[PDB]
Amino acid sequence: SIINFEKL
Amino acid sequence: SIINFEKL
Amino acid sequence: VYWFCYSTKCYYFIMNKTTWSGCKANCQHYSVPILKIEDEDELKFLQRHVIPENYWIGLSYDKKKKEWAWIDNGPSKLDMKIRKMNFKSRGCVFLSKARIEDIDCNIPYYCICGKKLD
Amino acid sequence: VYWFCYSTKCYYFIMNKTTWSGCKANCQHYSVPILKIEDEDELKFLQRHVIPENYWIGLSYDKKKKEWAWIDNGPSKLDMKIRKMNFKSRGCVFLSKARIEDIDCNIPYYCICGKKLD
Amino acid sequence: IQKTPQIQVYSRHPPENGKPNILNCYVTQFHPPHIEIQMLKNGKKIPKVEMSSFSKDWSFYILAHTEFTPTETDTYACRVKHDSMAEPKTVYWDRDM
Amino acid sequence: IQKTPQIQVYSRHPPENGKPNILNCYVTQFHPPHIEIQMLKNGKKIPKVEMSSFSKDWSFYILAHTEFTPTETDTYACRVKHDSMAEPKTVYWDRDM
Amino acid sequence: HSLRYFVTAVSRPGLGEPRYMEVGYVDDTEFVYEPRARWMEQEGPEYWERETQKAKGNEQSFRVDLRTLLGYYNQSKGGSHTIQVISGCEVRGYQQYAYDGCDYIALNEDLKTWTAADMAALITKHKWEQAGEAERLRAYLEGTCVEWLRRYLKNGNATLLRTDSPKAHVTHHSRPEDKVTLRCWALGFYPADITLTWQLNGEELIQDMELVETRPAGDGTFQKWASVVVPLGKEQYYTCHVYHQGLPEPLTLRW
Amino acid sequence: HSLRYFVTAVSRPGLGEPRYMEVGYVDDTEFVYEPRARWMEQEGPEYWERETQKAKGNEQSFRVDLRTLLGYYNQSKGGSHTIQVISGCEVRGYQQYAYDGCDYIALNEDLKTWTAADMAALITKHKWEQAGEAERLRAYLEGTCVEWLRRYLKNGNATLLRTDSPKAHVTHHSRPEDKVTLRCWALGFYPADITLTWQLNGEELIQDMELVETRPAGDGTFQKWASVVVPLGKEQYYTCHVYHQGLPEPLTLRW
Repeated sequence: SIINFEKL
Repeated sequence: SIINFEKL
Repeated sequence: VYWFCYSTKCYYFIMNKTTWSGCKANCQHYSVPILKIEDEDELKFLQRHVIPENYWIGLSYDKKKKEWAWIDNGPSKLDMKIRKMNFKSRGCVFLSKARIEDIDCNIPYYCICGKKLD
Repeated sequence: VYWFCYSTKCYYFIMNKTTWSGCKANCQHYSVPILKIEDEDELKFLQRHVIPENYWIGLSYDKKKKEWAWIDNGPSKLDMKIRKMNFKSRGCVFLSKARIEDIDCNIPYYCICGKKLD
Repeated sequence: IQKTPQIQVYSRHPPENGKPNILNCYVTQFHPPHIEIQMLKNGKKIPKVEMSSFSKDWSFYILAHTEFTPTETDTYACRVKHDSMAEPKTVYWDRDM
Repeated sequence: IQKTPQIQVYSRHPPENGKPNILNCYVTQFHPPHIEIQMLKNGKKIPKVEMSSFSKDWSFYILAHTEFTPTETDTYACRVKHDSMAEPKTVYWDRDM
Repeated sequence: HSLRYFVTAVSRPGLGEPRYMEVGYVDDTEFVYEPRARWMEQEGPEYWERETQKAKGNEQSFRVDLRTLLGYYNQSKGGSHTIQVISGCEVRGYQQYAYDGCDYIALNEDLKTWTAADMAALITKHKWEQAGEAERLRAYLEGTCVEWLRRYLKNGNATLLRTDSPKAHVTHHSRPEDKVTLRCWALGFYPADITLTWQLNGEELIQDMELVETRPAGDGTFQKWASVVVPLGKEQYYTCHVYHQGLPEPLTLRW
Repeated sequence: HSLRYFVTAVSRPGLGEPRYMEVGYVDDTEFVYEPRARWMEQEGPEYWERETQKAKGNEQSFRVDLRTLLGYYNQSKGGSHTIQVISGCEVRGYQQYAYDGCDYIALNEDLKTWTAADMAALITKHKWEQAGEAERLRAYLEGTCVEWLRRYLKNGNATLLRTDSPKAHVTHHSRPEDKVTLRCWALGFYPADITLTWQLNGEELIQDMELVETRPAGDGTFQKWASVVVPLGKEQYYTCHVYHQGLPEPLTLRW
């Protein structure tokens, strides 16, 4: 149920 | 005899 | 292990990991109490100056007085009481170069003593 | 008109435009001498903290002792003696949020008194 | 950053001597995450020794568990080896605790 | 930033009274650059009054000059009006200086 | 009650690709792409696959990250390097980044503004606004996070709210030359948040106590203890105060 | 000896386009696109045109600048706004920007690194490296600036090195209730850099002097003066020390 993070 | 500056 | 300060306030930093009361002790032992983030920008300075790690600052939960209480027991301007703080964990607060989180007061971290100057 | 400080040093800032001796006077009159940029980074802090304007700092040309001399007459680490300083104009130095230039010591500018803390 | 682990050996239930128990070597607050945990019985390495996160303060935690039964002569300890310590830290079990 | 100008009226050569001279009203260290300089003779505006940079400290300088001859009764001053002052600053010439 | 993820991306060079994980905790509790908190099994396949797919997508995404940061840090393709993240909400919303142990990037009180820890994160911050992930985030947190969060308990408020009270008792251990070290104890309690403190005549005793990091047992329950060294014959002056949530009133003991 | 330009770009809205100028000084001296230091006339047309063209090109370039800065400063198309620059070399090289009176951007001691004064110049700095004007500059300064600089004096080291010594004398003005105000003077000297200081028995007197900003006369020469208020009958204790370069020895007076 995680989120999706925008590469740093 | 001035120089030419690169717009800020 | 050293001391530095900003505007109307002088600080001392312990680089010896201990429990929260850990600072209180040494902090007052050098007569400069564990820190009190008094207002907005002050925090900002800290986090920046602060070498990378977790520091304790006087900001614990007065168990029976059911309330987070500063060490001088006087409010700050920092009402980031908004970090709601408290979830199935109670305790004390610490500072990161980019954090202000709470945790188990027996965890050994570095120290931040913060006496005023005026 | 106020005072702030960084690490091992506490400062006082006069917001009243005067000649260079202008600071010296008031500076020592509040027993905190006109400033002495002791080392690299210190300058960096100043320029940043410093509200926008021209400040005088103890750094003049000792006319007969033919040499730029700090106010404590002790060198700094700041050997930005490299701003060569001196051209058909002699005098005193002032600081800008992004400058360190010299000029006519009778020009009225703001003040920067810099006493040590250790 | 390089944090020193925080070992502690204790049993799942009070030890009743020559009575089966489950040892728990709880290593905590350490960095980096790589770390090998030795489960000893008189220096002797224990073959099977079950393993396997970091807390809000970024510190990597791990718990190791191997069944056992307390003697009043034999002994146990936990041997941890990390890049935070030159050589290994061993912590003998303190039933007495 | 808004700096107050620094007026000073003096002659090109020592005044020998009823002897032709050249007044110099030297306005300095001011900001911003816009600025009107009145050259008076007993409140009276002088028609022609020649004009026209900033020093290393960014302060805008200007010098104004109009010929004249010193009396021992008539008088002169310089009237400067800037956004740094609410109303105008006038500085009477102090031959005596 | 709250729900948080703890992400772990650790580049172990020469040793393949970075070992990456994603973990879930409703509160201090683990739950999850094999799930590990049983009551979660109550969720089907086509949950577990839109899901796992996700990890793969991040495993893959961090892979870039892991690298871009050597970039930002002048670093090397030498040692290991670890990236951690904490994304989760309460019912405060979490999105916390650390790299190597030091704090990196973070979402502040009113999730709309970040806070970097150095020139690095600094130029990760300045991008996320050129890409408004402040909001790409705000939602989820406020949005779906909570939905899942609540839409979760339901599958286990059975244990996700249980509360077995702690069972204290105090021990007495001799210390050389006339001193005894009392040890209040605290077994089989959950949650693990407890507070054990000694008192000498009603005075707290946080100057010479010797608490032990509250340790887990192996069956959800937890154990912990606090020790004091008291002069011989003068025990009954020193009392132990246990305060745990599943406790009508805090305990109190003397041995 | 040195050569410096002082640029001025001042947007006066509603009032047309920005008034822009370019000025030259070999040292504190003006010289220049009608040139204004006569000995410079010794330069032809096809000097004056590659040149003036330049001003037009900057007038045009700053025009952008002048604007881009409202950009950077959230500002307005309301009031006036002024940009100044100092580009020049000695034989230290100058490239100094100020905007509105406050310091803006600058080239540091070893011209290869700048220094901004605020979030603004800050994002003018960070570009110039993405455009290496650190060096686009280094040259000129070290390069051609000096060439022109030297290639200049030659056309006037006649006056660009002259030195008419100052002519002092001291006045005596009464002050009410027994005090007299002595005024040392200093006329017709060049260069304008001078140093006039009073002394009471060999002690400097920079506590109650009253110097006047060294003022120009109209013919290159300069005038200036320093005043002291001395008690009646006790003048001859107070001396005036004039120190100017075209002076074998500094003067000294008593009235």
